[PDB]
Formats: sequence, structure tokens, C-alpha cells
Amino acid sequence: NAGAELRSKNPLISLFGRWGLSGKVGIGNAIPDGDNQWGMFGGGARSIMF
Amino acid sequence: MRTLNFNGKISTLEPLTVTVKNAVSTSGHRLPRNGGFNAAPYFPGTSIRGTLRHAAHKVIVDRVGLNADGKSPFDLAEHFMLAQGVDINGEAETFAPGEINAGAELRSKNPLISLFGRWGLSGKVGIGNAIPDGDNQWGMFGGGARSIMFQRDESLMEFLETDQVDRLERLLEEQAEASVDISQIKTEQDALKKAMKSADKDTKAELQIKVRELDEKIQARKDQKQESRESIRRPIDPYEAFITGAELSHRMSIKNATDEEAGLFISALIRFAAEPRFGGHANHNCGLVEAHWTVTTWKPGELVPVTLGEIVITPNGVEITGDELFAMVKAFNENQSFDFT
Amino acid sequence: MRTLNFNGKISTLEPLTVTVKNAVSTSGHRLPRNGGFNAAPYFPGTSIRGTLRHAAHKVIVDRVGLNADGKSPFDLAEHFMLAQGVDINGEAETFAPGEINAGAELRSKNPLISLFGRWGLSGKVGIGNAIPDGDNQWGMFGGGARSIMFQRDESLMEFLETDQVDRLERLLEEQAEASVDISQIKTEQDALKKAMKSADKDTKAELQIKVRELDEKIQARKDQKQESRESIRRPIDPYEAFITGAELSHRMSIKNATDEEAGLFISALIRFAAEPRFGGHANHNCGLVEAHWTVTTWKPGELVPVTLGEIVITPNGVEITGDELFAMVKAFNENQSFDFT
Amino acid sequence: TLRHAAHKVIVDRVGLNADGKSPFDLAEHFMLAQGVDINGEAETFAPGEINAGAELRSKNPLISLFGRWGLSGKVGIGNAIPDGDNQWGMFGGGARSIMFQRDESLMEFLETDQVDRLERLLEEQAEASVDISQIKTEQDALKKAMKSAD
RNA sequence: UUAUCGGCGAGACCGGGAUGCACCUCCCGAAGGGUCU
DNA sequence: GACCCTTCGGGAGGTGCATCCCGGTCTCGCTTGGCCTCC
DNA sequence: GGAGGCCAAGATCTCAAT
Repeated sequence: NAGAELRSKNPLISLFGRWGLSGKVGIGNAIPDGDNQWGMFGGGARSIMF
Repeated sequence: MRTLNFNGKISTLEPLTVTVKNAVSTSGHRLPRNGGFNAAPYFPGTSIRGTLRHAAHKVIVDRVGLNADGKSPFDLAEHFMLAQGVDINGEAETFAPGEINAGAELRSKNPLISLFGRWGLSGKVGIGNAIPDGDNQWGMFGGGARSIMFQRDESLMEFLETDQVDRLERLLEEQAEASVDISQIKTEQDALKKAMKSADKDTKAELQIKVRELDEKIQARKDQKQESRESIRRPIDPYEAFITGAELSHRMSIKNATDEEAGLFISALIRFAAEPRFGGHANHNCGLVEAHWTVTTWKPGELVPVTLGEIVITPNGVEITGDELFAMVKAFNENQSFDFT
Repeated sequence: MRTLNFNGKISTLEPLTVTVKNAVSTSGHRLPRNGGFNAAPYFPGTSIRGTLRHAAHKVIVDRVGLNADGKSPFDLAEHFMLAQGVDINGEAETFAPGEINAGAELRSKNPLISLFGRWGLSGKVGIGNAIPDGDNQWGMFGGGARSIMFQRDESLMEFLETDQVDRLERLLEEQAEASVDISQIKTEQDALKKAMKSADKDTKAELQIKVRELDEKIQARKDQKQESRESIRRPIDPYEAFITGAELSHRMSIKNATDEEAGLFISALIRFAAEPRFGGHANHNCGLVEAHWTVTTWKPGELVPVTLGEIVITPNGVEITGDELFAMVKAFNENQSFDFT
Repeated sequence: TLRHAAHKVIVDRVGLNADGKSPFDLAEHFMLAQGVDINGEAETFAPGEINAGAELRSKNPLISLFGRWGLSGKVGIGNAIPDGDNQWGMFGGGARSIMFQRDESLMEFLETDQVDRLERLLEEQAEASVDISQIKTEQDALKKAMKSAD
């Protein structure tokens, strides 16, 4: 019976939560709509500047 | 007067479990094993026999008729005799040994008591165990843990009034305290229990007495609690069951089955298909099965049996093939000389 | 009174996970497996039963109606009995001779207890497991790593006072030193813990005692840590869950369901559709599902079932089809003779 | 079991009389089945010889295979010795229940007087169980001190 | 092998209730470049 | 169309709680007289 | 009216237990 008061005082810890206090916010994974929407990027190579 | 052998398989749609008194131990719930502690489990033929016997009993109850109030003509004694096979009034026609054709009239007039029998009257129906086809077709199901609904879902606290909220707080504090005390008592109890392996028998007796008194202490401590004797939050121990999709081979037979008794048995199988549930833990829908049996008869003196047909029980219906099984069912449903009282 | 079989599937809109006590081990988090270690996991029917039972409890609470304050007329014992089937008052008796016929009235007055039973009253609702259609429909999700807030983002350093920056410096230093100490203790701990495979039976107790003492020393090392007890920076172990878009075959049933009981159950399904979340890990939005069930009935003695309708739960709404299901829900709603107290 | 099978073979072979009654009376039935002679009309061979009853063995194959009292049988049937070491187990078991405490739909069939009779039955069963448990407890207490008794 | 012959059998559902859950950014730096109609 | 050059590390948790009950069978391995109906 | 057939009666008590 302390959650209600605590959640009213602290909206952030109400939303996201802590150990023992459940968070109201659930944020799921992001799934691609189609296919072949992922690839290798970056890479490259360090080179002697001089 | 023919022998019908029902050779087939029982396919499992939901885990199949059963609690046999001699199979379960303090360590945990185990299925009855096919001989030994490390052998393959099986589903008891006793459970299948009881389920089919009660299905046949309900077939008979429906066939005799129900009055406008929905009451059957049978008193308590007839119901017990037809389903449990036990007589309470003591009026069962006891056959002294040596009687020629002992059950003749009773078998001719009461196909249910002819099929399944009682004390003093051998039943023609033998329903064997179900044996899995492969290995690792069983596992520990159930599990879980009961939980405070108000610690899990805080939105339930809004319904509770202040007095009940305080009652909840006292209940939880009491649960924690009792858990700690019982835990200490259990630690001492298991200390004596691990000392139980002492070679001296006298010590073992003394340890057993002390363990008994510690169990009494646990019960006393539980009684001292005022809010709730039992702890609400507790893990639930699993039960062993056959996995979903397990194939279990089954054998049933009727020895010297007339058309009427075979028809009653087939009607019992048909009615069983409406609720094809074996075993227990139905709260988790355990026990649903689908089965198919191939019916064969063997005339003594001949070298090969002949297949009469097949009974297939599926969630989509009951399939019965072969004109002989239909003839059996029609013979049962069209014989009006049955007296089940 | 007819049996209703709910045959259908559950489609996961988000990963579906559950932590069953026996299912997990020291290796990590795992779903309960249908058979053995290398078997196809399933979603327990116990969790589904609990979620639907609490949905039905909320249905009953809303139907009864709250007072002006927003409080419910039910006592704490009545909430506990409806939602979890727990008699904290210590009045439940399993084999009371006088309760032999009193079950019918209790069921007729209390649809929720009739559906979901208690200790001593069988529940008409059986809710089975959810078993995936395909293979490789599960995986390890949730793996992450808690970070130091002020090392990832240095712009938050300027918010802290000068005295608190030293607090964070002490936190980081103590984390480093305690982590190296605990890692050394662990690596020697596991080095001898690996010896469990081939060790003397007598030394096995000491090896258990040795590891326990090492655990005590680890706890003592953590205890002397001043600024924090547990290190902020740590990797988070993943949990096993069904993949997004997994198709799990699920089967539910109500045995001899009155129209009112079936209406209560369908209303529980309708209320569950507001938050169709099974299992755990509410953060990461795990557990969201989308299910459709086909309701069929089977009158005993018949050969083929009858389809009453389909219940479809989607994020866009709930669809109930068939005049029978609407009649059931109406029958539940229009009955004013229920006493849940 | 095999002697009964042979007796059934003989009964089938001989057939039934014109009236449909089996042509064996009680005496012949027990001679073929159990091997006893109930009326004392059986041949009593001299004890000295071994190859006795040649005519009887020629005429009655069942008595020749499975003997009678006074005539040794030619059929020896041995035990069925198991091959493995864990091929036996405690099967059966189970537990008889009450058909009305397990299935509640069966109570709808009972009338009021029958329901009252069932309630009386359950109460009597519980009372008798408790009383008999007390008596067995006292009996076991006697048994434990029986060895220490003079 | 100290003689002879003999199925131990029948009936029984062990079942009932229980959400295992709560919190956590895995991040950080790097020219792949040059010769020839 | 010839060839370099393949990285470092941090850090791994904490809790509860472990139930209650029934209900344990009946025969029999002998002979003879008393008595009920039967042919 | 034996003659078949059933049923009740007759003494006291039997230790071994993974």
C-alpha cells in the first residue's frame, strides 16, 4: 500500500521502476518490416597518415 | 461368444499424469514405472479401466432413462455396483464355489456387470497398461508458484479497505515469521534425518521419534498463526507426466464377448470420446487423448485372427469401421431384455 | 450443462517468457521443455490459467460494483478465495460428509469458484499448455549491460556537487577493487568446484562445505564495501523466450459448463484482451499475445462435435462469433442471483 | 493352463450329443481336468511295472500326455525363468474412490432419500475408520511390547 | 531322481487448488590507398 | 594486377516461500447330520 | 421314503518380513 503514494510522488520511478517496484512502461523490440534490411557497414582501415 | 482384442495406440494431446499411491514418494511425484526405479513409466491400466467403466455406467444410466426430474430409477446400491463394482446392502448374488454356470443369468441380464464384473463374478473386459513407444516421452510438468495477488498487481489494493489492508500487512508479517521458525525446525529435523542412516537401529528409532516430535512442533507453530495457517506464497512442486504427442501402445480384450456386451463396450468407447480425459491434474487440461484401436477376433482352433474393424477416437469425431462393430452396437441398442437392477 | 472445448492458437506480438522454478537451473534462464533438456519448450498452462483467473476475478469485482470511495464489498479472504483459491480463514474441508451435495448450490451461486475451483471443489476449467507449431521459435532475448550513468554521458557530471563527484570516484574505485577480489575468489571457487565430477564420496561433503565457505567470504567481501553493495556496471544475463510472431497451439476446455459459467469465462477472455499479456518481463513489453480459439461442444453419445463459434483476440479488437457464445455472455450478464461472498 | 487347453481341444473334437449336452459326465470331466477318479472306477495298475496303461494311453491321448492318479504323464512343463535382472515390478495398485465425490454430475441422478443415504454412508465410513484406527493403534502397542513381555 | 494326479482366483479412476515475478543503454577510436591512351 | 595488417576492457546481482487427506476387504481347500422337496 | 441336495456345526490358534 506504499506503491500508490510513492508512484504519485515520483512519476519517473513509477514509469520505469526499480528493484521490487514494477515499472508501468514496457518498450518492446523493433522488428524489420521486410527482408534484406540489414547489412555490414563501417569497416574500412586505419592507415599511416604520413 | 467371441474374443475381441483391441490392439491400438493412445496418442496424447495434453500431458498425461496420474498419482498412484505406491509410486509417489517424499522425494517427489513420479509416474508408475514398468518395473524398477529407472525403467520407463506407463499409464496404469487401472485408471483407463475405471474411466471406461464409469463411461459404460453413464451409458447404462442414459439408456435406462431419466424421469421428468432427471433422476435415475437406480438407487445408490445399483450405482455403486455398476460403477465401483461394490455392493453396500449385501444383496449381491454370492455364488458359492462349485456352482455350475455361476453368473449365467446375471451375465445374460446385466451386460455391464458381465463386462466389468464384481467380487465373485469375473469380468470379461481386461484393459491393460499403456506403454510409450520411445524414450524421454515423459517430463516434469506443472511447477509454478502461488503468489500474493496484491504484491504482484498493486492495482488490486485500491479495492481493499483500510482494515483489510492492515489485515494483509499482518498476514504477510506473520507468514514471514512462521516461515523462519518452521525453517529452523526443518533444519534440525533434516539434521536428525541425515543421522537416520546410522547403523544402530535403536538410534534410528530414537531419531524417528525426535523427527516425529519436530513435525508436531511444525504443526503447532502453524496453528499458532492467526491470519492464515498456510503460507500463501509457495513454489508448487511439479508432477511427472507423458509429454504432448506421446504415443502409448494399448491393449484391451473382451473374453467370450457376445454381441450385446461388445456393443456396450463400444458404446462406452463412443461416450468416452466426448470427454477423452485420463488421469488427473485436469486444472491444466492434462489427460486429453486420441486413440485408435484395431479390433480382431480369434476363433480357437484356427491359425490366424480376422480383423473386424477399427475404432478411431479423434477430436474431430469417432470413426468406427467394419460391419461387425456396427452389428455389435445395433445388437446392444436393440436388445430390450436387459435388467440392470 | 455442456462441455466446451476451446481449440485455437496463440500468436505472440512480442517475445513470450516465463520463469518456472524447476525449469531454470544454475546455467541460466530457460523455458520449461516439453520433454527433457533437448526438447521443444512450451508456455505453461499454469501461467495462462493464472492470468485468466485474475481476469475473471476483476470481471467479478467490476460486476459487483465499487462504492463511492472505490472500495470493494469483498473481504480480504473473499478476494484471496476468488483469485487464488486460498481459504485463509481455515474453513475448507476436503472430505466433509455434509458437503457431498452442497457443491451444486455453491457452484450455482459462485460462478468463479465453480469455473476455477479450490482445494476440495474441482474446477470446471482446464487450461492446457501452449506448444509452438514450428521449430526454432524460441531464442535468448533481453541480454544487455547496465552502464555507469556518468561515464556514458559526461554532461551529467556538471549537475553533481563537488562533494558528490568524490562519492562517484569512491564508488568506481571500490567497484574496481571489489570486482578484482571477487573475481579471484570466484576463479579459485570454480577451479575446485569443477572437481565435483571426479572426487571422493567422503570429500564431497567438504567440497560442499568448502564452496559454502567461499560463498561466505564473498558475502563478507561485499559487506565491507561502503559506497555500494553491488557493482553498478554489469552485464545482464539473457532470458529465453518465444520469438515475435511465434504460433503456439493452445487448447482450453470447460467441463459441463452452465451458460452462466461459460459467460463468465468468455467475459474473462474479453477482459483479458484489454491487456493480452502472459508471462513475465513486463519491461521490454514481453508477453503480448494475439489468440483465436474455436469453441466446439460434444454431446456424449454423439459421434461428431458441434462448432459453436470462434473467439478472436487481436490488438484491433475482440471478435465473438456464433449465436451460442453471445447467448452465453448474455446469460452471465443478466443473472442477478450470484453470491460471491 | 495347457491342460485346460488340451481338455478344451478334446471337448471340441468330441462335440456335443444330439440334445446338445456334453457327452462327459462329472466323473469323466474330473478325470480329464484334474486327473482324480471320484467314483473309484479307474483301473488300478500294479505298482511294479512302469510301462502300464498302454491301452489307456493309446485310447485317451489327454490322459497319456497329462497323467491321472496312477498313470504318469508324458508332458513335462517347466518354469518360465526370467532372463534379465530387473524384469519384475509392483504393478496394479490404484485406489478405489467414491463415484459421487469424483463426478458431481452423478449427484443430479440421485433422489433426496438416496442423497441422504449416501451422506449417512460417508459419515459411518469415517466414524468406523477412526474407531478401527484406534483399535489397531492399541493392538500395535501391544505388539511392540510383546517381544519385551515375559 | 525313493514314483505317478492338481492354473490359486475374483472386484476397485487415488483426485482436488496455485500467474514465479521485479530493476538494468554494452559503449568507445580508426581516409584501405597507389601505377599504367 | 603486385602488398600491407586484423586491437584494447570493464563488469556479472540481490528474495520470497515449500500445503492440507482419505482409507487398507471378503475365501478356501472337511465330514456329517438335519431338513427340504423330489422322483 | 429313500433320495438327492443344500446349509450349519464342530477344539483352538498360526511370526518370517526391503
